[PDB]
Amino acid sequence: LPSQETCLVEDLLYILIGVDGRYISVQPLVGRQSRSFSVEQNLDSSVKELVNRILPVATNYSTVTRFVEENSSFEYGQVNHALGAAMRTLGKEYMILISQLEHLQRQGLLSLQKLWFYIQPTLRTMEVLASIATSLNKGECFGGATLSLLHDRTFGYTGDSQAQELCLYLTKAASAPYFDILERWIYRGIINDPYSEFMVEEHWDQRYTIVQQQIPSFLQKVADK
Amino acid sequence: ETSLVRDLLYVFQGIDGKFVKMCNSENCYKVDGKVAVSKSLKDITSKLSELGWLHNK
Repeated sequence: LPSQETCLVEDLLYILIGVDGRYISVQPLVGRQSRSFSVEQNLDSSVKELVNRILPVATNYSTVTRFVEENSSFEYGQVNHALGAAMRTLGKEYMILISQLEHLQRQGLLSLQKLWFYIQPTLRTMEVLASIATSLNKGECFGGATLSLLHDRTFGYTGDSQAQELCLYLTKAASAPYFDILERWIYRGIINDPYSEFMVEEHWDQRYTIVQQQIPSFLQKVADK
Repeated sequence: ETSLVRDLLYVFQGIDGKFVKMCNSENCYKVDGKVAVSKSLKDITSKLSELGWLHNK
């Protein structure tokens, strides 16, 4: 068993990276970014169930990171692209812990339990990122409509400090593009629309007519202002 | 000896290891199925059992 547990630690370690392993095969049946994970039958059925609940973690890693590269490839100037950059640099912090414990894998004695503790914080990081990504697939918003959705997630994710800190940072990384498009409209009146990020479209006419499609992080009173 | 050391790990991490305790509303402390072994195998599983209920909760 303990040699069988350690190769199920190493095969799972490749699953969290995003590549398909040897004893655990990955297959997407659905248009959603989450792919299904199948563990093979083992000589002991206990560890097969214990590895089975760590497979929802790479379910959430494969959820948000496919979204931010699809957002990046099908090129937009939108705030949804800058949203994916805040999620990509958080992926640098996720991939760097996995390589550090692999230095302890050449001295390999690490457990199914020492690994299980580090994955419950990093299922937390990935489940919030997956549940933002799952809301963005059902939503199809852009511009200020994305800004007001991320402003609502600063309200709801309060009570957990570190889920609040990323939902703050995701809102702040979506607003610094948007309020720069605000300020570039204030100093000259340069209205540029790659995919109509800002609300106000160019019209004698006096027809700037905010839009009901988008709204800032605040209510319509600052949009009228 | 050492297989019982490995067996308590998989229940510490989650659901059961080398043998199958499962019966979470029927608890029999673990299955070992051995009577020729010492009767202290009957009590080392009692300490093994009060932690797995707090793991699944």
